Amino acid sequence: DFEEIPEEYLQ
Amino acid sequence: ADCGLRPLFEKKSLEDKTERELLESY
Amino acid sequence: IVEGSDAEIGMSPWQVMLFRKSPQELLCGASLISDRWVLTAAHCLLYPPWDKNFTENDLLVRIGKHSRTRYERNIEKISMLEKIYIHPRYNWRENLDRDIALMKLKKPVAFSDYIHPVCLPDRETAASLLQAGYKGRVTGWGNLKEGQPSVLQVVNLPIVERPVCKDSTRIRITDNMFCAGYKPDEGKRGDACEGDSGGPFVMKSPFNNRWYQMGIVSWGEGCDRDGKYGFYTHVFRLKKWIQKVIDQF
Ligand SMILES: Cc1cc(OCC2(CONC(=N)N)CC2)cc(OS(=O)(=O)c2ccccc2S(C)(=O)=O)c1
Repeated sequence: DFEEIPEEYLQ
Repeated sequence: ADCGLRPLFEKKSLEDKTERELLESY
Repeated sequence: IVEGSDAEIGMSPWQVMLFRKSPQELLCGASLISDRWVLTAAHCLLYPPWDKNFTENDLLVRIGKHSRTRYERNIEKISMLEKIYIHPRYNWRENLDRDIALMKLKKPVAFSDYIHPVCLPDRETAASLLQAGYKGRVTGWGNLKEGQPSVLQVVNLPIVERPVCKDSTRIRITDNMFCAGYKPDEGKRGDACEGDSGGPFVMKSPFNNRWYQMGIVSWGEGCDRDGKYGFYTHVFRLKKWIQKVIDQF
């Protein structure tokens, strides 16, 4: 459902 | 200090579609 | 939000989304009260009866959003928390009394059309406005039914008399909450629902035309059940703790 966010953020 | 003043409404003097319902209740 | 409509773009620019990193999922709503502080419901972060206990690194705050699921490129900003403060006397064991927490952003967010803090209330705004009959506005991306919206939802709800809030439930009500909602007879509906917790209840002052946040979406039984009401953390009663936290850290 959720669109993947920039991995810069998931760091 | 600018708090609670919306760029796209109060700042332009635009009302949203339902805010009158709030104010009419006060 | 049950029986609300789609928000207008820019309509709630303080509305923040609490977002789990993995699984990537909407945790809660929340609000932008400065460029570095977000205010939410403490039970969003810490609720032992459900083995819920998130920390700073469990979480992302997304600000500027309108769409629930899209990543809104050039519009939203996603930040990490530096610190999380839960009220020392939040009461999760019994009635969610003092359901309030502050989150410190790791770096300050910049304001734009879509991102702007709400005001926190002073004594005499609180006195003037927190009255039965006065409507406030709740917003969120939670369920539509006790399924989920594409776009931020909004609804306007009247404050309900203290005695009426007490006879609507078995749970012990305290001076740190108030309840909002239509009586079964008034023939209008609306309520927060799962996923809306932590969200802003706000009111526009007629005196200066600013939007103040008087409530945090806290608790309620079912969603939009007749004869039941939503309950909101009473933000002014707990501003003393807020001021403290903010100007200590
Ligand atoms: C955390 C939470 C949120 C909640 O509501 C979540 C909401 C907001 O409130 N609900 C509504 N306004 N409809 C997002 C929907 C409802 C909850 O259960 S309880 O209230 O019965 C409640 C309240 C206090 C103590 C015990 C219980 S209980 C009966 O154990 O589950 C609990």
